[PDB]
Amino acid sequence: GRMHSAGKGISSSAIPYSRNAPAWFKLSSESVIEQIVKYARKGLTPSQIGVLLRDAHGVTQARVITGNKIMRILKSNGLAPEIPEDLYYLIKKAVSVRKHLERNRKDKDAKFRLILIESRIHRLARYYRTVAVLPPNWKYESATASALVN
Amino acid sequence: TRSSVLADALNAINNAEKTGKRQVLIRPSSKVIIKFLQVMQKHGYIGEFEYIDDHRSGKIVVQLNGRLNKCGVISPRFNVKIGDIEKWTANLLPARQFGYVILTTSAGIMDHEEARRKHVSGKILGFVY
Amino acid sequence: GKGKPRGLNSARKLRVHRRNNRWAENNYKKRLLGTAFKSSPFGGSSHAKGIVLEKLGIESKQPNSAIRKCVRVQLIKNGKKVTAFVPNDGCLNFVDENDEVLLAGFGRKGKAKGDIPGVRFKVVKVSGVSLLALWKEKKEKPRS
Amino acid sequence: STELTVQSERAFQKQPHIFNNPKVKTSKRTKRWYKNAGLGFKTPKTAIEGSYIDKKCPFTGLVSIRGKILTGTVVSTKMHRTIVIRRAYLHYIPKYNRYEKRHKNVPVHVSPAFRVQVGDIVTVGQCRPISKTVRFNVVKVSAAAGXXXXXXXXX
Amino acid sequence: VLVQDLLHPTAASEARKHKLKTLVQGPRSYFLDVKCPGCLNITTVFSHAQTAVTCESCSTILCTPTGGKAKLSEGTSFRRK
Amino acid sequence: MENDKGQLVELYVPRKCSATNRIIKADDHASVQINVAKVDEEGRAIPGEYVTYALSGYVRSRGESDDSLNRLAQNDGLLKNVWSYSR
RNA sequence: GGAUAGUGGCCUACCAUGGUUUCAACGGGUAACGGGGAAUAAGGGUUCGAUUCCGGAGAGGGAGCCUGAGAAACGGCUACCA
RNA sequence: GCGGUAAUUCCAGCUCCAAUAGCGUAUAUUAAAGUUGUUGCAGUUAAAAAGCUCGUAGUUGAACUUUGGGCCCGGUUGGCCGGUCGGAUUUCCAACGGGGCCUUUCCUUCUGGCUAACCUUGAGUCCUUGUGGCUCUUGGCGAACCAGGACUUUUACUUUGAAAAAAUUAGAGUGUUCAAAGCAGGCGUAUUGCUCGAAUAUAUUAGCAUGGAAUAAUAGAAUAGGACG
RNA sequence: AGGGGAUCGAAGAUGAUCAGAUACCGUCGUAGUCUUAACCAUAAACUAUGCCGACUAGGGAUCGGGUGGUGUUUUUUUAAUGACCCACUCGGCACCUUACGAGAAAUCAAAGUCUUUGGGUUCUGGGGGGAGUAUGGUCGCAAGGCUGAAACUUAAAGGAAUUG
Ligand SMILES: [Mg+2]
Ligand SMILES: [Mg+2]
Ligand SMILES: [Mg+2]
Ligand SMILES: [Mg+2]
Ligand SMILES: [Mg+2]
Ligand SMILES: [Mg+2]
Ligand SMILES: [Mg+2]
Ligand SMILES: [Mg+2]
Ligand SMILES: [Mg+2]
Ligand SMILES: [Mg+2]
Ligand SMILES: [Mg+2]
Ligand SMILES: [Mg+2]
Ligand SMILES: [Mg+2]
Ligand SMILES: [Mg+2]
Ligand SMILES: [Mg+2]
Ligand SMILES: [Mg+2]
Ligand SMILES: [Mg+2]
Ligand SMILES: [Mg+2]
Ligand SMILES: [Mg+2]
Ligand SMILES: [Mg+2]
Ligand SMILES: [Mg+2]
Ligand SMILES: [Mg+2]
Ligand SMILES: [Mg+2]
Ligand SMILES: [Mg+2]
Ligand SMILES: [Mg+2]
Ligand SMILES: [Mg+2]
Ligand SMILES: [Mg+2]
Ligand SMILES: [Mg+2]
Ligand SMILES: [Mg+2]
Ligand SMILES: [Mg+2]
Ligand SMILES: [Mg+2]
Ligand SMILES: [Mg+2]
Ligand SMILES: [Mg+2]
Ligand SMILES: [Mg+2]
Ligand SMILES: [Mg+2]
Ligand SMILES: [Mg+2]
Ligand SMILES: [Zn+2]
Repeated sequence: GRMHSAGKGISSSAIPYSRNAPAWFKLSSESVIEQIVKYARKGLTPSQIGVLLRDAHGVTQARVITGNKIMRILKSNGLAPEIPEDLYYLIKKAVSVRKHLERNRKDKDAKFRLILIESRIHRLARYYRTVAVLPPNWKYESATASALVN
Repeated sequence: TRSSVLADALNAINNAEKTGKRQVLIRPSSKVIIKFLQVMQKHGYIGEFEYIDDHRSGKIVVQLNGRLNKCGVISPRFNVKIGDIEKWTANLLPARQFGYVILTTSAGIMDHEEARRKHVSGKILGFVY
Repeated sequence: GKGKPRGLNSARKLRVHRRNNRWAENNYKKRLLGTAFKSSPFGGSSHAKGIVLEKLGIESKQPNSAIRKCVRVQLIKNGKKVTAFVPNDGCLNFVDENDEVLLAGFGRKGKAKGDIPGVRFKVVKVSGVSLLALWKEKKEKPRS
Repeated sequence: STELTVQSERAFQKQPHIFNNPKVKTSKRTKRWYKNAGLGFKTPKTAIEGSYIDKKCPFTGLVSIRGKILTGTVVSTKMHRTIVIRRAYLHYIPKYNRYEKRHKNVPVHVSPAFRVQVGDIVTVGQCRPISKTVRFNVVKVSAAAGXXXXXXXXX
Repeated sequence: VLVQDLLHPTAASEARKHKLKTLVQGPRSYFLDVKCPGCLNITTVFSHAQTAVTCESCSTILCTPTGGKAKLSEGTSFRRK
Repeated sequence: MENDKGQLVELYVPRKCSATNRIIKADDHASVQINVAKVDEEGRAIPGEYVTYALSGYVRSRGESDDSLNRLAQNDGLLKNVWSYSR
């Protein structure tokens, strides 16, 4: 475990047994759903949404009170982004790293990390590409990613 | 990454029995794991197990005695042609009078003798003595 | 599991890898290159006939000490120059230069006998009558 | 592959011994002919509808299918009216008692009564020697496309 | 050791164990209903904010995030469920 | 290990550590045989009547002779509490 | 279309740019005819098969052919090289 | 490893061993060899882990989708009897398997051809106080496969079988006087013929054919271009 | 190829030392050492120990993170802080003690769960010299890197531990 690093720390959530509930939680599917869509419209990541609804709001697992993964909700409301979020953040990072390399050609470690990042980006790309979500022609390139994110 | 669920299971059992104990916590329990344990039990090389359900893949708690030497898995589930069964048994069974080779056939997960009676074949899962 | 791919379809990798590693096996190596048929004074065959060039006295290796009576033979089918041996006492008498010996291996798969440096063959016959018989007065050397 | 033109050759293209009488005022101009191949591969509607000729068509042509019937997953359509499939299998070496991934590429003829792209699984059947290498001909498409229009733009 | 209950272990040694090494894994974080008597209403908050939770109307504060749990802001009360 | 007809053949059916239920064999001169005698009405230890246990050399070595004794004896009466089947 | 006993780039004509390949194409080596088989006996293997049966190739090397149902025949012919 | 002056190795005489119409020697090869390693090796220091990380081919890859329960049918061995004039089958019995059902349960699907089977029953009854038992047509079983139409997600494994030269090999029968072999030969009225044979096994990878539904894949409905009518 | 060039300092010159002394020690000191632009790609590049995962046994330290407290000390008016104390939990660099077990042993929580021999996977080795040589191919500006034989010879080389 932990592919590019030699790190090995385990660090996941522990999801509750109670697949429904909280029982003490009021509101409605209506409520939280509405919340999701609004925040979405504020331009948020489905994750940003999950957290923002975990803390301030009393939404333990948005998928439980509404049998629908947050992302699926956003798609089913037209809010689905061009490319998945993880890939977005990978790419964004890559771009910034690149910028730093161009500014700093004397930096080897950056060349490294860039390679790494990029290679995750490509494996992942191939994945999504394989399950319909991205066109079998999709490809990451430096020139074009530059704009792809911003 | 976790390769043969069966293998981690079996190895845990044997390491326990070797280390003297009577109970093992095995993770993470597959249908095949169960069938293996069901055969082992059915021929009394272990006692009673319990499929604890987390909402994941599960756990099993095996209560085992001490009358078990080695139970083991064959890593590449080789195909066996109804006559090569004899050969396998020969290779890994301590004698001709006990200890079962357990395999996967079209008529189920079963020990080599039960398979011998029902007269069906397929791949090989492992063995118990 | 140490190295070897245990998979059920890695059959290729296995056959191939074996071949590849048999190439370190000495007899495999010689049997495929054809070292037998290329090098080697004999053609790759059990014996070979030839002609005496000079009679030799080879200084024996250590920690022994003697003088080991041999013959330089030129292989009839081959022209290859071979320095070979005349075993038992006497025997070097039966030869005499230009004679037509019949040569054999020493039983080491190449490789010298004992304290005889460089000798990979011993003499079997001469003039078509064999040492043994000559040595034990059972036969007698031919005329010319 | 054909598409368009039908009469696009130095020679006239037509079915053999299928006289259409001009003296008689027909409603379909060209009288056509066809069959069904056998074994239960419906002679598809595209064949009877169409206008093409190809005397190598198993349904409108004069080449009978018999012998091996094989499937295979098409990987080449760059050859006019003929394609190459890669039939795959696992071969059993006895010493190691295992298998290795093997494959072979058969060139088959394919009547325009089937539209095919690369990916589509196909079911072909042996006919007489058609070309230098074509010993088979396309008889069923057990596929369609593999979700190309379910790879569309965005919301 | 050598003989022990795997099935029913003390909710005391289970207590100190890691959240995934419990006999069935579940969280160890909680919720609280927080009040700062400046206004009338109380707000749900998750034990581990990250998002420094602001109040329902008044731009006050409530809790600032840290490594683990949120340090609740100043003069507030709360209740766990 | 009888035979064809009845006859119990092959000597020496060995002990067995009633702890692991593995076999206590000859050159386990690290093994143990514990005699706990049957008491009776008010003290009085009754010679010539023991509830007896077996302890394999393995176990004693591993140190587990004590805890497994506690359990073994208790579940057969002569201990009240002390040992807890859970931890 | 021509040719064939007949399919087929077998050949010709026009037309196109295709076919094979790390799942090893292509090339090289074989003191290489392929099999039924032989030898070595825990098994799994390893080595071998020119050679009584089956199939194939040739008749010093090639090429060409007449006769015929059937041969590119050689105990047939024609030419070249030896 | 013996021989440089009393040689248990040479050259012989004596005697003794091993194999014996055979025995030595050279070369090759197979066993010993777990020194080629799938089974089955080895890599800290003895031979051997690339300086390091990414990474395509290749090999590999978590868990989860009809489980459980009830009834019916009839087989093959084994026991306790044997009824019988060495083998027999019923009832009693376990035991091991094969098949079909009902449980919310496609079995591709219609359109007739067929029906072998009972929810039937129409009489009643050979006979142990009767569901022990089958002959038996008039309402009521599908699937057993005919053949015609309409369609079918892809595979791996495994089962049985078809198709399959002889000679080899394993092997049965037979007293070539034995045996290697051979496929002969054996019975009398040996005066006018009687007759057993010339088996079986392997045959594997592929291809065809058939049962299986575990294990491992593969495809399916998400911009609903879904599912049945 | 520019810059720089204090320091130590291959080469070279020396004073001695020696029988000799092309060295050890002393002196002078060139290239270098440092830096930019570009190559080279090797080290005992060392844990002489592949990567992912499972299981198997004790002990106190310590780095990071976190949790738990009417713990200590910080005074101000109690806190709040910070540092510290103690328990516990993930993940680090190591040590200890054992050894069920492993090994030829020295030793080893992996070098264990292997004739009771199969979780997945990459690589390398098959007596010693010949020899990392010859050859081809390829990379490099060069010095050289990678790929990498055979003829021949040879009965021991070799490892760990014991006694001298
Ligand atoms: Mg992990
Ligand atoms: Mg990786
Ligand atoms: Mg984390
Ligand atoms: Mg080498
Ligand atoms: Mg000379
Ligand atoms: Mg074309
Ligand atoms: Mg033709
Ligand atoms: Mg092509
Ligand atoms: Mg040849
Ligand atoms: Mg051959
Ligand atoms: Mg031959
Ligand atoms: Mg020849
Ligand atoms: Mg001959
Ligand atoms: Mg001929
Ligand atoms: Mg000749
Ligand atoms: Mg001729
Ligand atoms: Mg002649
Ligand atoms: Mg002739
Ligand atoms: Mg000439
Ligand atoms: Mg003497
Ligand atoms: Mg003598
Ligand atoms: Mg095997
Ligand atoms: Mg073995
Ligand atoms: Mg070895
Ligand atoms: Mg070494
Ligand atoms: Mg590389
Ligand atoms: Mg799986
Ligand atoms: Mg049944
Ligand atoms: Mg100097
Ligand atoms: Mg000098
Ligand atoms: Mg190196
Ligand atoms: Mg520890
Ligand atoms: Mg604290
Ligand atoms: Mg240990
Ligand atoms: Mg043991
Ligand atoms: Mg010597
Ligand atoms: Zn407020």
